[PDB]
Amino acid sequence: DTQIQRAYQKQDGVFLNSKKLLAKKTSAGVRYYKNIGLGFKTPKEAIEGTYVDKKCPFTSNLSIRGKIIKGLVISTKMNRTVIIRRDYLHYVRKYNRYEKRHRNIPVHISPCFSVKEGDILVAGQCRPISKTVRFNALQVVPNEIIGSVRKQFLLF
Amino acid sequence: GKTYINTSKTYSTPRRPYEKERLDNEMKLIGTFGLKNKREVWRVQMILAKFRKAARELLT
Amino acid sequence: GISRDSKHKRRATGGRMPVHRKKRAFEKGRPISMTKLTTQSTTITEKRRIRPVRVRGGHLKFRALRLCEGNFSWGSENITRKTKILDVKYNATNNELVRTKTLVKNSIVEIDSTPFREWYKLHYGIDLGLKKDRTVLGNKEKSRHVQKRVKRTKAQALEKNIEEQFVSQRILACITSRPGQSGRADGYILEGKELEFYIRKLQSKKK
Amino acid sequence: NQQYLLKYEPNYRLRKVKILGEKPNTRRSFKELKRKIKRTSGKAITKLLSEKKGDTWASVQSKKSDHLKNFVAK
Amino acid sequence: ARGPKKHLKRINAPKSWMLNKLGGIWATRPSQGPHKLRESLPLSVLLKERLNYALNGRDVTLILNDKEQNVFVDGKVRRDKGYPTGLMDVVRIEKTDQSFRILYDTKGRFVLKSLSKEEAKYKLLKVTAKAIGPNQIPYIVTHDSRTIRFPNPEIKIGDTLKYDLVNNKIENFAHLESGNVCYIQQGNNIGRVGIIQHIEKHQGSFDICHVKDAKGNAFATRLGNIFVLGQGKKSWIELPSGDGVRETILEERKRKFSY
RNA sequence: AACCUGGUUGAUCCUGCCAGUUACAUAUGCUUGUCUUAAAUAUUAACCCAUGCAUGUGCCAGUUCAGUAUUGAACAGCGAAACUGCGAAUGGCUCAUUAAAACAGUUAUAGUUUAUUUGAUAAUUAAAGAUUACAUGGAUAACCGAGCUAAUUGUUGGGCUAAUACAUGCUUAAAAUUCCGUGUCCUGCGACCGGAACGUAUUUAUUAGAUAUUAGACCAAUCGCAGCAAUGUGAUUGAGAUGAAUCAAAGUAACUGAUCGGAUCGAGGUUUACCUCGAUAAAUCAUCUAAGUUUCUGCCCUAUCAGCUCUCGAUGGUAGUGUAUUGGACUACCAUGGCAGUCACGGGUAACGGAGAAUUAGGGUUCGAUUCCGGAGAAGGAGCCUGAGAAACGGCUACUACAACUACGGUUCGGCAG
RNA sequence: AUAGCGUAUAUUAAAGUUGUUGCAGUUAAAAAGCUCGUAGUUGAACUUCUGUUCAGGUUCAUUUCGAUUCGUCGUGUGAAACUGGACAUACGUUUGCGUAAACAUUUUACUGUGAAAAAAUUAGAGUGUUCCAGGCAGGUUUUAGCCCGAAUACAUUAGCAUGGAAUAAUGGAAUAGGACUAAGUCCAUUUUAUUGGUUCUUGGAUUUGGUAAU
Ligand SMILES: [Mg+2]
Ligand SMILES: [Mg+2]
Ligand SMILES: [Mg+2]
Ligand SMILES: [Mg+2]
Ligand SMILES: [Mg+2]
Ligand SMILES: [Mg+2]
Ligand SMILES: [Mg+2]
Ligand SMILES: [Mg+2]
Ligand SMILES: [Mg+2]
Ligand SMILES: [Mg+2]
Ligand SMILES: [Mg+2]
Ligand SMILES: [Mg+2]
Ligand SMILES: [Mg+2]
Ligand SMILES: [Mg+2]
Ligand SMILES: [Mg+2]
Ligand SMILES: [Mg+2]
Ligand SMILES: [Mg+2]
Ligand SMILES: [Mg+2]
Ligand SMILES: [Mg+2]
Ligand SMILES: [Mg+2]
Ligand SMILES: [Mg+2]
Repeated sequence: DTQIQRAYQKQDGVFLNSKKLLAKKTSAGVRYYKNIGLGFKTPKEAIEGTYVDKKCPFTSNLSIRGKIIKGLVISTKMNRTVIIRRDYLHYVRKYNRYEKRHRNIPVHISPCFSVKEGDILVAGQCRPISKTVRFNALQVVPNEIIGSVRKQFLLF
Repeated sequence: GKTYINTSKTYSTPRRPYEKERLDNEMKLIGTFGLKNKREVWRVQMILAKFRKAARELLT
Repeated sequence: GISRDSKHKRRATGGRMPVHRKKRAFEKGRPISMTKLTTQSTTITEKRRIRPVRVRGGHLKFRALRLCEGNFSWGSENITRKTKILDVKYNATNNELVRTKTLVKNSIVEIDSTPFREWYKLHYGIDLGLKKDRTVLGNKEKSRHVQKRVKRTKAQALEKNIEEQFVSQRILACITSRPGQSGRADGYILEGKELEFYIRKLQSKKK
Repeated sequence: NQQYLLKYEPNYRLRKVKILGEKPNTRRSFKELKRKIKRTSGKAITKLLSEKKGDTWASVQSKKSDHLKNFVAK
Repeated sequence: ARGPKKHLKRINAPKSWMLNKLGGIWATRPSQGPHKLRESLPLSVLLKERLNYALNGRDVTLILNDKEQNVFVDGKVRRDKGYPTGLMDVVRIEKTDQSFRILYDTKGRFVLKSLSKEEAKYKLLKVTAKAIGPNQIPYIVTHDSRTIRFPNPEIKIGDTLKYDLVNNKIENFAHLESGNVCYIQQGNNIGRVGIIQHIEKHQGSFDICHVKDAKGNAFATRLGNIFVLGQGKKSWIELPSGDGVRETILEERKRKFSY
């Protein structure tokens, strides 16, 4: 149980104070989870965590609609947000060969995930959460990268 | 004025403005088929050329 | 002439981002309604002031300028009554909002116990405003209507916080409406966890 | 029947067949009338409308009906 | 763009109308209605281009403003020159008692299918949505923008009802499963007709179904463009005469000109 | 038509350009006889404009004591004015701005708005007050009459009467459900009895949202239902939609009254107190129409641009606020991020993007102001009104720079990129 | 050349004088004074080879023939590269009626199909606008009619769907509870009208025996 902020943090659509639950001096005890039906398993942690994340796809009103992404986690530097990296080969018609291009997508991480820098992320499209972020983290795949995360180039 | 009628070009002009062999052949044509005006033979040339481009693409 | 367009900001890279079109009337934002508690204000003749606002699509939106009473729910009990709101105690956003007595969503306010005190007394036969002589039950035993009033009371135990507050006749409740939209202060009475919390916040501010 | 024919064919045709008349000069008049009309109020406006150069729809249906009344079946 | 667009230019009017490139600048912008703008065949085209009952604009007006009530769509009168007669509609001309059904041929232009009187009572409907309505009344919605109440509860979403336009009573229905007959409302496969082989659901976005015809050529198209024609191999509609089988231009030239 | 020729030497084989040749755009000079088509002040100056015109609209179906006509003694044909509607946000013009911007193809809206269309709904007209429903109330324009200005599509007083204008309000379901009674019986807060509340919508809170694409048994209590009764008796269709919802559709509290719940019109008539067709106003949900935002990917030259962004937003996190909605869009607090040699940031473009156009062995090269679709703008900036839609510009307000009248004090329906 | 034809300027071929295809660099203009080296570009060989049998076409040959005809058809027989069965330590289980699903197969680039796709253009079928540019029309006395058309291709990149064996990158069991299997221990857990205990399933983790060419 962690509350640190100006405002008390609790999930929407879940009432903490019902007459049975006031008998327990412990925070919460009834938790919101969900299925995002793309065949995405709702993580163990979404279920057993104390976390309030209003932008979590499992714990909240977040709807995942229309676009999915695989990528590399280059930077877990910010608050509940990572950046992901997609590398692709753009084809130049004339010289008749390709060219190595990359794109950086800011993704949102629900606290239910353990994310090492240089991991593999799946993210679903999302409503506009922030200025940069249209994507939310669905699945983390653990892996080991040697050297800096940047230099590592995976086209999958 | 907007108008949707299509563009045409019936003939073509040779890379080489003066070459005897060609000029002579063209005047033999103008002579025998009783034409006037070289472009008549040129537009015939154009037509034939179209036919041939067709056959070629089809032989691809 | 306020604008919600994103064009007036720097793109992610930091680059100054270009502008061809004008401000469009559809990107319009609107001036803020600082919505006030006229309850304790003595100089004020007009306590309730709400403005209709002609909005996109020809609809109405309702501006609370001045509010005094609002409609609040007691969650455990599922009991909702309209009462007068007393004071704005704590604001998570900004404290000058508490100083200006401004009403906003997830503001923290206090409420007159009174309607809830009475409903409780009616229902359970227990007056929460009183310290001693707490039970108001009728004289005929074995009368279904007094029996019920006991059967209710049998399972019930309140938080000390809710009791003490009820005695005080003022109650901590956080307000769930958007007074600059709906024109209402509607809210829920704080219980348990949220009460532990906002009491402590009020307490270390007070300490 | 020439009833229908008289109700369907448009007016320039009924002139080719001599039934109707001339379409007199409309535009110039109408637009100068538009001028004056816009620039005053009701009474005067009506006084201008009395003077309009139009060949009225009334008069059209009138000449049509009258010609339908002068007709003799073959 | 300052709000709504009230015009349509001839170059932009759908190929399915077969308008003349040179015929003008504008064409008739279909009216808001039961069918979308691109799936519309407006009345003015129905009369002027197709039936030739109207030679020009004035004429169309004459027909549709004549007190005599000349044109009918699904039994209901229409006086609007741009009324969007859409797919499966039954349009009927009172003076001749002509009863036509609006369809696409294999080449994706609009066709009037002549119907006898028994056909003209019936019209095919395709389920769009299914819900519980207010007061807890089950309801159903259709491609022609019908709302039908108290549907037979077995009716699922994306089925085809056979609808009695005299009685406004759904008669028989069939759903989208392997083995039923389809017509294809939109596609490069527009107008083709066939037996559903099976359906693959991709669940992110767009579900694709596969089809066969009498001759045995397979098709595929997204679920949205499938329209069910009845149970079995039998269709509940008289199809324009290709019978819904596409012809290779080789087949076309052969059969037509005897090559 | 996948071709080349002339010019360095005394001559020679080379490199290499110059020149010729070719097409195509503008321009131009000379010259022009039919017929069929036909671009056209883009380039320079998105420079400035006299004048004319380019946005209006009436059915039988909102208002007629104009007029006309010797009209059903309330009007009834034809038909002004003027209220009242609707439109004026499309179209047409121009390419100045604009280099991930706009645009294109692909997505999302479960993050929204939509006047007019099509389909379907609607028993309760909140409370207080008021309450005629064989139907409520007060005004105003046109009109008549008197004026002011040098001046305009300026308007001032005065006398009249309509509206689908502006106000107001009557319209008897049952059942179930919740609450209340110191009621009866009881012991299940259960039944009977009595009394309230009870449309929809608005605002919160809470209860359940049903799952048969699926598996069961041993103790307890099972709650019920046959049944007083011990005895059991199981439990099995009854409730949709999605990939997913905090969806639909519901229960219980209250809250608002600023939602809607027809005081409107025609026509044909069975001879007329009753039928049959319609017009229109409006709410909710679909539906059409269009828009706002939005996913992914893709632009020319430049390093005599290598670091960029962050004193008030730069990247993210929180509560708010605002909006039609999402969002640093905006505020308060917090964190130190975000982009960059895979070229960031910054210049340039005699740059609006496409669909396309000229050439083309193949590969390329070079254009696209200009028919179609996007985008932008109306002399320059900003700001608004009204609307369903506008930052409108053939709308208003202001400034900068200008255009037209003036009796000098004032005024303009002053804005050719129609 | 010809009712047209000069000239100027930008641009296209000429240009293999911008070069990916496709140029040059000892002396014609051109290899950096020289090493180290990050980005970038580039990367040695090995793994179900193979053989045997069946069928279907598709090609080929022709001292096999035929039939008719102005060239196709049928048939030989063998011969090919397929395509697909089949058994061989050999491109998979398991279930419901040749086709779905679920399970399992590390991902992709690449390639073949398909969906989604704006008309006008362009390529192109049909059609005598007197030809033609072009248009989308037309053709017929069976006339209160009839016949027929307004095709089709193309629609590059990126998204989408699906078939793939080569090639190229990347993966997997080297501190291994890795794999299979048996037996335990936990954490969850849909159904069994409901809450409680036991269980059951299932789905994760974990301990230990056994099996394997580890
Ligand atoms: Mg509205
Ligand atoms: Mg006329
Ligand atoms: Mg219309
Ligand atoms: Mg969807
Ligand atoms: Mg020399
Ligand atoms: Mg010499
Ligand atoms: Mg030269
Ligand atoms: Mg002549
Ligand atoms: Mg009028
Ligand atoms: Mg720039
Ligand atoms: Mg973008
Ligand atoms: Mg008066
Ligand atoms: Mg009762
Ligand atoms: Mg009558
Ligand atoms: Mg360009
Ligand atoms: Mg345009
Ligand atoms: Mg768009
Ligand atoms: Mg002009
Ligand atoms: Mg030298
Ligand atoms: Mg290798
Ligand atoms: Mg095998």
